Amino acid sequence: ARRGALIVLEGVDRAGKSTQSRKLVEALCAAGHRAELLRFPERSTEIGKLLSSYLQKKSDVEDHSVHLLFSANRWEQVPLIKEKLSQGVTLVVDRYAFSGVAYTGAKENFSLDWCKQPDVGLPKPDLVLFLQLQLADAAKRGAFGHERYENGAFQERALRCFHQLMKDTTLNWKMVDASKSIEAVHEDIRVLSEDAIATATEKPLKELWK
Amino acid sequence: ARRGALIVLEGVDRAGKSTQSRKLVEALCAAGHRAELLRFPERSTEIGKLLSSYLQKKSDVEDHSVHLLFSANRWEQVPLIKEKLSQGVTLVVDRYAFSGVAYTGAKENFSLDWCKQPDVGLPKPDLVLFLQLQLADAAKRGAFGHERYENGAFQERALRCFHQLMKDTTLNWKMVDASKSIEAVHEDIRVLSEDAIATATEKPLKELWK
Ligand SMILES: Nc1ncnc2c1ncn2[C@@H]1O[C@H](COP(=O)(O)OP(=O)(O)O)[C@@H](O)[C@H]1O
Ligand SMILES: Nc1ncnc2c1ncn2[C@@H]1O[C@H](COP(=O)(O)OP(=O)(O)O)[C@@H](O)[C@H]1O
Ligand SMILES: Cc1cn([C@H]2C[C@H](N=[N+]=[N-])[C@@H](COP(=O)(O)O)O2)c(=O)[nH]c1=O
Ligand SMILES: Cc1cn([C@H]2C[C@H](N=[N+]=[N-])[C@@H](COP(=O)(O)O)O2)c(=O)[nH]c1=O
Ligand SMILES: [Mg+2]
Ligand SMILES: [Mg+2]
Ligand SMILES: [Mg+2]
Repeated sequence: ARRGALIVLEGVDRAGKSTQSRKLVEALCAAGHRAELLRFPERSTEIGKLLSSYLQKKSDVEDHSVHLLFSANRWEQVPLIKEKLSQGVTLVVDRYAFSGVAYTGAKENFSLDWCKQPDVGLPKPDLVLFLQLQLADAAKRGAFGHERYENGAFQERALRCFHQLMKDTTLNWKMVDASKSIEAVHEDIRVLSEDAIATATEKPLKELWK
Repeated sequence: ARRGALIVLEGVDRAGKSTQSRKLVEALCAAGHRAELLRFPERSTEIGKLLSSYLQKKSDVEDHSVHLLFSANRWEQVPLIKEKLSQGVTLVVDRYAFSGVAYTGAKENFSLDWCKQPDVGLPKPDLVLFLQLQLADAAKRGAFGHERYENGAFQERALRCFHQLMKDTTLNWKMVDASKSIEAVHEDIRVLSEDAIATATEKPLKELWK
């Protein structure tokens, strides 16, 4: 069975990741592919509720612990992800390990190396779209929500970390100009996605950061 | 303020860790030290209940996720541990990161390196007592409980991992002959502990595996 592609959407807050993830799954299915949507954090599981509570500022969680929970929340969906991809379903994922390193990496005294480790070995994405746009334009998209990390200084430090993670060519990173219109951004991501789906069927699923 | 020592007790199942941890805290306090007992997993927290449920076989948890939860369960007590040690309290801990690597490391395809990473940076123990005894003698101590990992093959593979972790001299490992009587083993551990308490007051608390 021809495997599906693992596609990840990354980017700062308000970059359009959730809107484009949804629209990408709808377009791929309308085009005859079997595609499904996933997101991280996956807030429906027991670890997911601890995470959701933390982000809603309803609870405080020690920073290394919260980093590890974000990773475990990915490992708990790995058996499903592998199962689906091997069945031929392409998965479109709104945030993944990159967000996990970039957001904890924005906290002082958290090295990029330490942050990466828990995620070493996850399914390696076939494509990582980075939805680029000036944090200034992003701010034009209404106001900041009330969740943890939803402020300018934190976003700025996470973008810097994302810039470090892009210097790793082992991954198929693709920059997307997220400043355009929802439909324009969508057309770009769809075209990149169709190309990746075609090629993923040729090489086995690899492991991240290893 | 003269800091307290961080003492860890490690060893296989039924080696006497809980009995000796308790008795060690009682003896140190009777001898005029301020000492308190801790254990891992710490089953009282939200992560702790997920862990307890897993070990009671009431739930199944994906292996990398469960490994990370075991680590987070340590990081969530780090602010307390540091606070207490700096106040002059010696902490006696029944299991720590070593058990975290040795038990996950007993599962196929989990490298010692990957297992260590989440715990990199924890408070470094001043003393790590390893309660040594033949798995055969341990089995004489009644029967195996009904928790996960409580079987011969798994214990055997964890002991091998513990043997690897002892090859790291960066840590103050001390072997204890756990085959003796409860009081005899106790006298050995107490004497080693008093010596470590005296010296911890001279050097700052270090970080584990880094
Ligand atoms: N290309 C775009 N242009 C203008 N507004 C956009 C665009 N993409 C998304 N939006 C709006 O910006 C807000 C954030 O979009 P969303 O997809 O939720 O971003 P993310 O998931 O990156 O936080 C939403 O109100 C959305 O409608
Ligand atoms: N030195 C010893 N000799 C004989 N029995 C012992 C000794 N130490 C502990 N025991 C008994 O063995 C069992 C396991 O001891 P415990 O301290 O709970 O071990 P652990 O916490 O390593 O599993 C308990 O019933 C305990 O009373
Ligand atoms: C997947 C993931 C998300 N995050 C963050 C990014 C987001 N905060 N901001 N900005 C937050 C919520 O994600 P969404 O914006 O996709 O709902 O979780 C982490 O901190 N670690 C992780 O592993
Ligand atoms: C602290 C710790 C314990 N463990 C295990 C060792 C034990 N199973 N066995 N044998 C189990 C319960 O610990 P106690 O035996 O101390 O109750 O948790 C891990 O698997 N990872 C960890 O990080
Ligand atoms: Mg979103
Ligand atoms: Mg015990
Ligand atoms: Mg390394």
